[PDB]
Amino acid sequence: GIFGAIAGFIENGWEGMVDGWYGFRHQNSEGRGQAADLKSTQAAIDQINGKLNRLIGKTNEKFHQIEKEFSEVEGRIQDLEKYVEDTKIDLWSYNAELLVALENQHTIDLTDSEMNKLFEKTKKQLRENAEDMGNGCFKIYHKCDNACIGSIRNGTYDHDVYRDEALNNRFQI
Amino acid sequence: GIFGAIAGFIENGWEGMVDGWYGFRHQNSEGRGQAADLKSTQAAIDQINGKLNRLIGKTNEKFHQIEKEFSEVEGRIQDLEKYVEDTKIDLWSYNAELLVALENQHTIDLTDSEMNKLFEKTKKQLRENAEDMGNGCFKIYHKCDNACIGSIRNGTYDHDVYRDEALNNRFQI
Amino acid sequence: GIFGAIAGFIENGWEGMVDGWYGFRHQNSEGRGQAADLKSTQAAIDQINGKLNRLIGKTNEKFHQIEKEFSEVEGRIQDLEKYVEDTKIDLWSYNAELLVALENQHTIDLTDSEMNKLFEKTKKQLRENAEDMGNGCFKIYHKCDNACIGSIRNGTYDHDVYRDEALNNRFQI
Amino acid sequence: PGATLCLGHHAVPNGTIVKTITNDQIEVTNATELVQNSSIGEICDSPHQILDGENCTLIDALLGDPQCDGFQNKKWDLFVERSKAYSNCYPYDVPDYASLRSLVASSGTLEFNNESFNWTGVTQNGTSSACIRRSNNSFFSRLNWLTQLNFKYPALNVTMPNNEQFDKLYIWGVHHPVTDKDQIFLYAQSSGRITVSTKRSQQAVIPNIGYRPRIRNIPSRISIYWTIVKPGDILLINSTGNLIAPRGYFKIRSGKSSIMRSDAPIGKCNSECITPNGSIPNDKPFQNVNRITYGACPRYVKQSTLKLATGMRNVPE
Amino acid sequence: PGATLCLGHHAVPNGTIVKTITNDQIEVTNATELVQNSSIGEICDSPHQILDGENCTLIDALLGDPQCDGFQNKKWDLFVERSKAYSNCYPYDVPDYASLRSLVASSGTLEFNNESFNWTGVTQNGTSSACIRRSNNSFFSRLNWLTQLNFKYPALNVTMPNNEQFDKLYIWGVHHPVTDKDQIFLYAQSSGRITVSTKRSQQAVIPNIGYRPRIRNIPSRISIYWTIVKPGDILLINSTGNLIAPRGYFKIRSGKSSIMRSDAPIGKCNSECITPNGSIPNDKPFQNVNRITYGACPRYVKQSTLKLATGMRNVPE
Amino acid sequence: PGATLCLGHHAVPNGTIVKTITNDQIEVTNATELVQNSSIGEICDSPHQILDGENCTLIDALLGDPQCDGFQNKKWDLFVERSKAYSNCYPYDVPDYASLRSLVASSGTLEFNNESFNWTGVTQNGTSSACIRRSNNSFFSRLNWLTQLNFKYPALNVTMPNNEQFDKLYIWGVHHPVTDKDQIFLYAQSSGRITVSTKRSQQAVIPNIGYRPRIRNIPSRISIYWTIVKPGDILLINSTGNLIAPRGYFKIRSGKSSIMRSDAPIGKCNSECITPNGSIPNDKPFQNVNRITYGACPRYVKQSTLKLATGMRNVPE
Ligand SMILES: CC(=O)N[C@@H]1[C@@H](O)[C@H](O[C@@H]2O[C@H](CO[C@]3(C(=O)O)C[C@H](O)[C@@H](NC(C)=O)[C@H]([C@H](O)[C@H](O)CO)O3)[C@H](O)[C@H](O)[C@H]2O)[C@@H](CO)O[C@H]1O
Ligand SMILES: CC(=O)N[C@@H]1[C@@H](O)[C@H](O[C@@H]2O[C@H](CO[C@]3(C(=O)O)C[C@H](O)[C@@H](NC(C)=O)[C@H]([C@H](O)[C@H](O)CO)O3)[C@H](O)[C@H](O)[C@H]2O)[C@@H](CO)O[C@H]1O
Ligand SMILES: CC(=O)N[C@@H]1[C@@H](O)[C@H](O[C@@H]2O[C@H](CO[C@]3(C(=O)O)C[C@H](O)[C@@H](NC(C)=O)[C@H]([C@H](O)[C@H](O)CO)O3)[C@H](O)[C@H](O)[C@H]2O)[C@@H](CO)O[C@H]1O
Ligand SMILES: *[C@@H]1O[C@H](CO)[C@@H](O[C@@H]2O[C@H](CO)[C@@H](O[C@@H]3O[C@H](CO)[C@@H](O)[C@H](O)[C@@H]3O)[C@H](O)[C@H]2NC(C)=O)[C@H](O)[C@H]1NC(C)=O
Ligand SMILES: *[C@@H]1O[C@H](CO)[C@@H](O[C@@H]2O[C@H](CO)[C@@H](O[C@@H]3O[C@H](CO)[C@@H](O)[C@H](O)[C@@H]3O)[C@H](O)[C@H]2NC(C)=O)[C@H](O)[C@H]1NC(C)=O
Ligand SMILES: *[C@@H]1O[C@H](CO)[C@@H](O[C@@H]2O[C@H](CO)[C@@H](O[C@@H]3O[C@H](CO)[C@@H](O)[C@H](O)[C@@H]3O)[C@H](O)[C@H]2NC(C)=O)[C@H](O)[C@H]1NC(C)=O
Ligand SMILES: *[C@@H]1O[C@H](CO)[C@@H](O[C@@H]2O[C@H](CO)[C@@H](O[C@@H]3O[C@H](CO)[C@@H](O)[C@H](O)[C@@H]3O)[C@H](O)[C@H]2NC(C)=O)[C@H](O)[C@H]1NC(C)=O
Ligand SMILES: *[C@@H]1O[C@H](CO)[C@@H](O[C@@H]2O[C@H](CO)[C@@H](O[C@@H]3O[C@H](CO)[C@@H](O)[C@H](O)[C@@H]3O)[C@H](O)[C@H]2NC(C)=O)[C@H](O)[C@H]1NC(C)=O
Ligand SMILES: *[C@@H]1O[C@H](CO)[C@@H](O[C@@H]2O[C@H](CO)[C@@H](O[C@@H]3O[C@H](CO)[C@@H](O)[C@H](O)[C@@H]3O)[C@H](O)[C@H]2NC(C)=O)[C@H](O)[C@H]1NC(C)=O
Ligand SMILES: *[C@@H]1O[C@H](CO)[C@@H](O[C@@H]2O[C@H](CO)[C@@H](O)[C@H](O)[C@H]2NC(C)=O)[C@H](O)[C@H]1NC(C)=O
Ligand SMILES: *[C@@H]1O[C@H](CO)[C@@H](O[C@@H]2O[C@H](CO)[C@@H](O)[C@H](O)[C@H]2NC(C)=O)[C@H](O)[C@H]1NC(C)=O
Ligand SMILES: *[C@@H]1O[C@H](CO)[C@@H](O[C@@H]2O[C@H](CO)[C@@H](O)[C@H](O)[C@H]2NC(C)=O)[C@H](O)[C@H]1NC(C)=O
Ligand SMILES: *[C@@H]1O[C@H](CO)[C@@H](O[C@@H]2O[C@H](CO)[C@@H](O)[C@H](O)[C@H]2NC(C)=O)[C@H](O)[C@H]1NC(C)=O
Ligand SMILES: *[C@@H]1O[C@H](CO)[C@@H](O[C@@H]2O[C@H](CO)[C@@H](O)[C@H](O)[C@H]2NC(C)=O)[C@H](O)[C@H]1NC(C)=O
Ligand SMILES: *[C@@H]1O[C@H](CO)[C@@H](O)[C@H](O)[C@H]1NC(C)=O
Ligand SMILES: *[C@@H]1O[C@H](CO)[C@@H](O)[C@H](O)[C@H]1NC(C)=O
Ligand SMILES: *[C@@H]1O[C@H](CO)[C@@H](O)[C@H](O)[C@H]1NC(C)=O
Ligand SMILES: *[C@@H]1O[C@H](CO)[C@@H](O)[C@H](O)[C@H]1NC(C)=O
Repeated sequence: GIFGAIAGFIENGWEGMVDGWYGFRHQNSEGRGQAADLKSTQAAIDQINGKLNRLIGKTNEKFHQIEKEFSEVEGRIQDLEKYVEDTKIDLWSYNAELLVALENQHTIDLTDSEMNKLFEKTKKQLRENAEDMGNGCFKIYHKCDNACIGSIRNGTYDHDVYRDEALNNRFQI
Repeated sequence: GIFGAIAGFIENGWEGMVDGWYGFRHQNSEGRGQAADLKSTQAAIDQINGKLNRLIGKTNEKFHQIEKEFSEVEGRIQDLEKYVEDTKIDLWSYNAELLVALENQHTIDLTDSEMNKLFEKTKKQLRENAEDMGNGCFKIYHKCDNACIGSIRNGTYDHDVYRDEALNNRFQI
Repeated sequence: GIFGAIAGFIENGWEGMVDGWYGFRHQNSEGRGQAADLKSTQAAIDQINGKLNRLIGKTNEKFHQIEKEFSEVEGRIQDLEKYVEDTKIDLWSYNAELLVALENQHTIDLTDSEMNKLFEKTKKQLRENAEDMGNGCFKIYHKCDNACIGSIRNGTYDHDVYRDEALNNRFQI
Repeated sequence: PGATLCLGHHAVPNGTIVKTITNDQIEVTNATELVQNSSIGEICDSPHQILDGENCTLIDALLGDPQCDGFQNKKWDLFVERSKAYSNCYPYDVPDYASLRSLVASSGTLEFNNESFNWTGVTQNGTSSACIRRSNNSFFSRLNWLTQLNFKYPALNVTMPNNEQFDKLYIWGVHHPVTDKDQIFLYAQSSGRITVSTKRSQQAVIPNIGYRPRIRNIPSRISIYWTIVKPGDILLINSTGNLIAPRGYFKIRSGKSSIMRSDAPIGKCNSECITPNGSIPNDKPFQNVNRITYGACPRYVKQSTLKLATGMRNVPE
Repeated sequence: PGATLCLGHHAVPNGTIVKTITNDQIEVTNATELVQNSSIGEICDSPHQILDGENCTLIDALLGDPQCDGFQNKKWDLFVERSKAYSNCYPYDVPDYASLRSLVASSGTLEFNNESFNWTGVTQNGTSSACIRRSNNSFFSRLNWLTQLNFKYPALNVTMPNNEQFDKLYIWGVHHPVTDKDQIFLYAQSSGRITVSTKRSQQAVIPNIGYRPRIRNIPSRISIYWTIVKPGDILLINSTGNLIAPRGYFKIRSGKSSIMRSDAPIGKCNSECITPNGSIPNDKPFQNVNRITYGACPRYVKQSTLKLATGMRNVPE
Repeated sequence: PGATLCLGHHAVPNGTIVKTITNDQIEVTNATELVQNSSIGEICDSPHQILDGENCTLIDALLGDPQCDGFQNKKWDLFVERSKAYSNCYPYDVPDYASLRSLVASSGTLEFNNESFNWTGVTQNGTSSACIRRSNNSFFSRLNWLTQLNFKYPALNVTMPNNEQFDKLYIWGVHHPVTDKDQIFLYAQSSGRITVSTKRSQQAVIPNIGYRPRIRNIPSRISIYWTIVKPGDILLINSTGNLIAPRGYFKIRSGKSSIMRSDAPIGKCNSECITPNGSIPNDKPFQNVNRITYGACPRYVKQSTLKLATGMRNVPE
């Protein structure tokens, strides 16, 4: 993908995350766990639903048209009727092929983008208290229990509370 | 947007910035101020003007065609004339709808991108003298008067001048 | 480009890199050198080849159609034959114009993206041992001989080996 | 010690393959089909008004072939013509048959109003063994076969004004006798002529005497013609023999009606989109069932499947 | 203490809603309209050469109906036919009227050159009270009504070579008399015949005697035909009665000319794109004014508005 | 001291300009052309079966003009008609010539089967100096010019059943004599008539006597007609004069055959896509050589070049 996270620096997906599309796994003093991120999940789903809304249940009414099958040979007029229809079908077939290719490229890129956005947001929130390990994980340089991990997930983590501890751990020998 | 800055980590726009599309607000020892960034503004405008140049004032000449309204019932030939025209109009109507949707998605994404590029450039320029607060703002860890702020905006800021001061402020207890 | 690397924060390309599309130049204790990155190069090439595969050698067979040139004036039927063909050609001409514009925008953006991905990967790998100079270069704050540079290029660089040295050099006065 | 916090995304064990700009095969977590590829094999009788032609073509229902008497004055959104349909009356052709079929199909009505034409001096209501109705010799219900009376066929010169606020469609014909002798037996003079005109149109027809292959023991033929008469105009029929006369006019409407060739049974069910194969669901934007459609229908394409991604790239463990 | 430096972007209090791939409603700072939805209600007389038909159809101007004498030999880029137009000469029809109208419209010229046809033995210049010119009985200016002379109509066998370096268009006709008696009064013999041929074509017409509804007190009719003669070819007219003869030929050109039905007044103004509603500006790529257009015009679409974003997402404080 | 590590990308001294969504000119490292703009100037004889008409139109090869005898019974994928082609037999026309040309072209075969029609009482095999074969007066090979025998032309009433499992195409005609006297010399009675019918169709033709411009010293003409007869149907020809009779039938096939007007020489070479200019390579998706094509061909567009980027933005030092 064009943002480099999904099938990129995130080595693979999580088959065991069934309650969201994006989320967090942690290891700390109390164990290891998983939680879905609902905002990123919903952002991706809303975009996809917006596409679907444009394409599903939106058909156009046509009534009396031209004939498209013929029981007898006629020449010029029938040649024209047949060519008009073949022309139409080829143009719509092209439109359908391109539409799906563009839509699908865009769906892959937008879902890649949502993963990247969540990663970037978390990175900034952690300030000088963590380092990016390169695989979508952060090493957090302070004791960070379940409530602390929860605060990061909920956007209530105060980096200033832990900064002295973290800097001492990061910049030792 | 797909870059996550506009309507993303930048909480909102600035109605009081009327002399550019992107820019800087600061607070320092001498007050608080705003200045537009002309290069980012121009980059976005040039791209949009390039689209407009492809679409405005570019019409195609047609002359004698087929009839499209009929005063009498005729059957087969008129059925074909009507179907050819309805077919054409539906294909052009589709083309117009898709064109505008693609163009508009792209305009939103390119303007999002220009905001992100300006942010990233400033981040790099500041080196170890500032930290990203997560909302499009940097905390600058040294005295940075109006001339200093100006130097950042103009790309003449020398991070080495302030580095000792900044590191002492960042990594204290 | 929409990622801001090529024709962006990378000032220009390298005419002397002829064995890959993306790569590394270094300066260290043993000299200065260049090496192509094969994975990024191949990623870009595979995407472009995928486009080409959809467009080259994929023609459609047509046989008996309608006449498209006429030696005599006839009126209504010929007017219709001519309009059907002109309509078709204009719709295909539009399709071709849009296809190439979309494909080319996408090729530029995907190649920009691959440059950005390689930069980001290297940045993360270096951890606290280097700083981003803003022009696609890193200042590495430790002795890094040809084998060390090679380890970075090959993804075998262990940042922990050099961290004490690097931190001392970065955060001195 | 500290902690580790990893960002990630879901994956599924059963992913689906889709196409993008650069890859004709890439796996995503989920997708939906955009091409409708099946019908339910019957034409739903709702919500469009369906008229099943059964053994009758539209043109036979118009003229009034005896097997088609049940169709008199009926309307439709969609007339369904069956491949088994056959004519069982006097043998006829219609120069530009396709156009008459089309204009009646689009009008959507067989509403017919009788008119009292002044046919003085001729025998009316001619019949034939080729067109049996209730076991007796008969003829097309909407047409009046005029022949000699007392060995005379005095010239016809008959007017019918249109003082309505709508257009009238008139169907009429010419009888082509097998021989010069049969010409005399029927019409008294050796050569017939027909002129049917309005203020804005004229149609002149001469019969063509000769043998055609026998159909229901008849080697002669009738050729069918039509004429539209606008409000304030007048139909004028001027003829010295061989006229198969109208009995009145059909109403001509405009609207959304059509005709379809199909052998699919009619079902008691409700579906917006009709094809000759049967009704199809119309949730999807495209379909590859049939290029012939009526109603709110997906657009016909050549592809048998087009999968729209509805999830991210699938990257299993 | 230090400093804070914030990066940001503009916003407006009055944003505009546009559509994207995923959202049918998203607010941006500015947009522009791509569909032209209005006309100025008049057809600008520049820069295309406009010919206002006034009371004349193109075909009446061709044949030379007396109200159309002012049109002789004129050219146009666009001939404008008015809904009020009416014929005021001998009643006629044109089998394939639409094609003759189209080919003359596309040719863009009424240029006519008289030729001296050798009509020996007949009366020329027949006229009628149905076609008044300067208060006198008259006829179509470009046609020559030939009738008997001294109770004889000797067969016509007349040649006109094309020794020009351009094609000639000939317009001619057949008179259909009301009765067998009027056939005799006019043409001396009971049955007329016309053959008009070239080396590359032939057209044979027989008159059809009969009553039609009266138009300007005339129950007979004329049917109009045409023939193109190429350089080095020859027109041959061979006839024993009922010929409405050509007086010469029309030049036939190729180029960008056309015809449009409209009741919009002609204005003194300059606009490239013409529709039946009036001229429209052509800055936008699309329009929903009319599917009928002439000149450099936006393309017709069904949408009444399509807004192109010309600014970023609008995110007000 | 330490080290510096720079990330970068290649560039070339000779970049190429392409178009994107926002820029009509941007330089990339490499591109490829998507519009085929040239032909090799000859039509390759492989892999489609080519039939070069040489001096013969398809219709002249059908009827059997003497210069076209070499074409008997041949098949084609593509019949190539040359601008130099000319007729050299009895002068004729074909009402709806374009349709007969089209249906034969699409059928792809001149296969002809002789049939023994019972022409009793007439002279067969009429010939003319306008149609020389081996220095002798002759006629179209597939047509049988019937004339009086012993100053009589007894009425023809002849049947030919189709008991095959395929359709038969019959070509026949009517002779239009120059004078009423030549009508008598040839056919004994003053007026001819033809009726050609099946169970499902009828065609009635009357000759039109008159002078046409001389072609190979002939001022009369033949008009050509056709009739398709389905399995289990019957052809019935009923005529009292002027019939140009069929000698048998042509097979009518369905498939991928066509006809093209071209003066390009035929070459010994192999190319899938044919245009009137010559064969074109078909690697590219689009072409601007000719809107007329046959085979697996790029699609015709108006652009003379469309460059697809195959490298990144080029940013030279
Ligand atoms: C006017 C008349 O009585 N003519 C007689 C011929 O009809 C008859 O030829 C035989 O006709 C047979 C079937 O005949 C009908 C029919 O179509 O059923 C009888 C109808 O009453 C008659 N209708 C009218 C209105 O006159 C009708 C009509 O004559 C023809 O259809 C017109 O072509 O014919 C059957 O076709 C036999 O094969 C045929 O020999 C001859 C010989 O008996 O006598 C005529 O007087
Ligand atoms: C040849 C001739 O004089 N015939 C006489 C009939 O015209 C006439 O019938 C009456 O005709 C009335 C109007 O007549 C004109 C006309 O169209 O104005 C007079 C024209 O001079 C004549 N033109 C030529 C070239 O001969 C023209 C022509 O005969 C007809 O239009 C052809 O159809 O007719 C009007 O129509 C009356 O209603 C009608 O009775 C009869 C009876 O008076 O006498 C004929 O000798
Ligand atoms: C039946 C017959 O013999 N008629 C004689 C006329 O043909 C002849 O008119 C002259 O005909 C000249 C060329 O004549 C042919 C031809 O087309 O080559 C001779 C053919 O044998 C004959 N074919 C048949 C089957 O009868 C054919 C035919 O009559 C015409 O083509 C039909 O229109 O004519 C040439 O055209 C001369 O210019 C012309 O005067 C006259 C006068 O000699 O005598 C007739 O007996
Ligand atoms: C002109 O040629 C046609 C075609 O061959 C001849 O038509 C045929 O006429 C015979 C005799 O009337 C018909 O036979 C009849 O069949 C019916 C029922 O099948 C039967 O009831 C009669 O007793 C009789 O057998 C035959 O069907 C018919 N053929 C076709 C194809 O229509 C016609 O007679 C010829 N005319 C002359 C004057 O010779
Ligand atoms: C249109 O209708 C009119 C009126 O009915 C027809 O005119 C009439 O035609 C008949 C039949 O040809 C004429 O009868 C003949 O009259 C002559 C007079 O010399 C007589 O010798 C014959 O024995 C025969 O009876 C009649 O005169 C005539 N009537 C009038 C009032 O004009 C006309 O034929 C019809 N036209 C068509 C195309 O059907
Ligand atoms: C055949 O039928 C037609 C149609 O009914 C008859 O035409 C009608 O003929 C009458 C008598 O000539 C026409 O009346 C005339 O009207 C004009 C002006 O309105 C007036 O100047 C005369 O004094 C006379 O009143 C009538 O207009 C006309 N109708 C139509 C519709 O054209 C025709 O006479 C019949 N022919 C025979 C031989 O019976
Ligand atoms: C084409 O033009 C030629 C030449 O004018 C026409 O041929 C001529 O036709 C007239 C009228 O039918 C003939 O007059 C008749 O001649 C016979 C001879 O037996 C006579 O008994 C009759 O009383 C009458 O006068 C004339 O013979 C004839 N002339 C020549 C030189 O052939 C021809 O009719 C025109 N064709 C058409 C379709 O108009
Ligand atoms: C009716 O008008 C036509 C057209 O003007 C006359 O046709 C012309 O007839 C003459 C005399 O037969 C033809 O001349 C001949 O030319 C050939 C070869 O060029 C030569 O072998 C003969 O000795 C003679 O000179 C002339 O070609 C022909 N013109 C056309 C255009 O076909 C026709 O004769 C007229 N009919 C009557 C009865 O007056
Ligand atoms: C279709 O073929 C049939 C049968 O050949 C044709 O019927 C026949 O037509 C001829 C020529 O008109 C008739 O000859 C005439 O008979 C009368 C009897 O009164 C006689 O007076 C004449 O001198 C002349 O010989 C013949 O009677 C008739 N035969 C039969 C068995 O009906 C018919 O003409 C052909 N139809 C067409 C359109 O060609
Ligand atoms: C719906 O009906 C159409 C028309 O009968 C079917 O298309 C035909 O399929 C047959 C058998 O595979 C082919 O031989 C013909 O070429 C097709 N006919 C035409 C006229 O194109 C189609 O398969 C049917 N579709 C469904 C879903 O029932
Ligand atoms: C076009 O035709 C109209 C209607 O026939 C003409 O206007 C009439 O002219 C008559 C004759 O002089 C007058 O008596 C009337 O006052 C007019 N009637 C109406 C309803 O306007 C008009 O003059 C013609 N136009 C041209 C350009 O010739
Ligand atoms: C331009 O003219 C066209 C044609 O008259 C107008 O479209 C018609 O609008 C009426 C009234 O709303 C409808 O009843 C008809 O269905 C339309 N006619 C046709 C032939 O489509 C159109 O509204 C006009 N547009 C402008 C901007 O003036
Ligand atoms: C096609 O027709 C041309 C032109 O009529 C033929 O070439 C002529 O043949 C004649 C008769 O033998 C020669 O006298 C001339 O030298 C040729 N004239 C020209 C202008 O080339 C040619 O032979 C015919 N081709 C075929 C394949 O039959
Ligand atoms: C292929 O042939 C076509 C048709 O002859 C050529 O198009 C013509 O080019 C001429 C000369 O430039 C123009 O005057 C005509 O307007 C064109 N004719 C038609 C019918 O459009 C075309 O140039 C040829 N292309 C190549 C590559 O040979
Ligand atoms: C974070 O939010 C979750 C979900 O609402 C809640 O259960 C949890 O208690 C919160 N934890 C902290 C530490 O804020
Ligand atoms: C920065 O550039 C602005 C605009 O040209 C100028 O007015 C200002 O003096 C510059 N300031 C510094 C500190 O370079
Ligand atoms: C890195 O990989 C290259 C290419 O295979 C190899 O030649 C080199 O020895 C490697 N160097 C190190 C230090 O791993
Ligand atoms: C994938 O598997 C799940 C679990 O069995 C099933 O419910 C679902 O329908 C499948 N969906 C797709 C799109 O493969």
